[PDB]
Amino acid sequence: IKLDLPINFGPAFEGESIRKGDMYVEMGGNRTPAFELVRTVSESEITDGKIEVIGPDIDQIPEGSKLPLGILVDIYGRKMQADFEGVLERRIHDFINYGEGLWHTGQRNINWLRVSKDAVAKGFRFKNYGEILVAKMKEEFPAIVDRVQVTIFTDEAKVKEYMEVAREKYKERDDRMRGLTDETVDTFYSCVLCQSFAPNHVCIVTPERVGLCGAVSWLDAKASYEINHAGPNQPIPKEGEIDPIKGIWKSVNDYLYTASNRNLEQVCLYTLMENPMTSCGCFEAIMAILPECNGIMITTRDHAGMTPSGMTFSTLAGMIGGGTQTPGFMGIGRTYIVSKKFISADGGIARIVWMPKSLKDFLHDEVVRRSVEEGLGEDFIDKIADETIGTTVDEILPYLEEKGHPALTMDPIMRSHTSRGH
Ligand code: SF4
Ligand SMILES: [S]
Ligand SMILES: [Zn+2]
Repeated sequence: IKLDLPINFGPAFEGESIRKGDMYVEMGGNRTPAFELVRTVSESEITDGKIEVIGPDIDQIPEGSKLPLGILVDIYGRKMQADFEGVLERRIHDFINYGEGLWHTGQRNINWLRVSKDAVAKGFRFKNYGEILVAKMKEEFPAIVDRVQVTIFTDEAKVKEYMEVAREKYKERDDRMRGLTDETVDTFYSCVLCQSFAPNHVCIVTPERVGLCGAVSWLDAKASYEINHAGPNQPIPKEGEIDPIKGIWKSVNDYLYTASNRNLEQVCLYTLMENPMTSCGCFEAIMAILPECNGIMITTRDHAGMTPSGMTFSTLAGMIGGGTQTPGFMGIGRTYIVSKKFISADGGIARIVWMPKSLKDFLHDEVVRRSVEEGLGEDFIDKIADETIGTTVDEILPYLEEKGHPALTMDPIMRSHTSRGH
């Protein structure tokens, strides 16, 4: 339908970024609680086109301030399913990034948004989030979406409340993923949704490796392909298995070559050290090699602090970004860290020597579960250094020594390291 924003809106603005100095509001990114959700609802419980804002609006908050956020998108459609919810929810990301002076990254309840001083000057107000979502949902998913309603929560209480509604739907999606492993499926999925940001980037999504945005599970990719054969996701048959440990299939290599416009020739699903997966612009975390540690550090998009690699998330994002292949450096989704297949060819989670404490917190129970499953002890999470120990190799290494971090005494990871050239 019709969309009449006071701000430009379209593909050309998607890659915009908004510096703190230009920011009018910010919500999410661990600065305030924030979530987004897409729900199948029945038709009698939905008003098509209705957008409400519950809580303070853009003109009722100091400039440069923070706000908690709940984006709730109720969909009704004759053909609509629960299985599809994760597919539409992903699109909230570019839908918003199309608006000039609107910025969004992350997923679920670690999403992050900013609105620019200019967008506000021009007229933007929270209602417009709703208008964009209503228009675009309808436009992109014609066969699936008959009716759309949007609620934008900015009241502290209501976000806390609807967070639970979301948490519940989230857990429910993850349950569908429980049974499925890489060995026990015969199809993987390619994703190219982000080639607007990196023209040659392709994600290869398997049941044990979520998309680097952490918002496209194997099931999501599958659902997407069923929703639209000409869509951003394609099926890749597992065939021509070259290396079971590294994770190289002749057929994955084949579809990767085509999808990356003859740019990438091989990818290894289970290693960081040779033909690793490339990155677009929305990865949640970056893994970087730490040669002196015989290990790997991780830092996250929303973590501003120094890291023992000597650079911050941004500076790291700088090198690994753009669909180029970078041995020793990889962009990943948060929950990948706790996959069984997490860099399994390099010794798995045992290699992680440093992480932001927030990440540890977010993944706590899984880390502990996986720890036990590889005989690293339940106390393994506490042997991984974080910023409260130090940000430099000089600080963290004696800690690793003292705590007896397993990485220190494994095989030289650096021998694993195949250059990208020749
Ligand atoms: S990060 Fe990867 S899986 Fe997620 S939307 Fe992008 S290309 Fe797809
Ligand atoms: S991206
Ligand atoms: Zn992306």
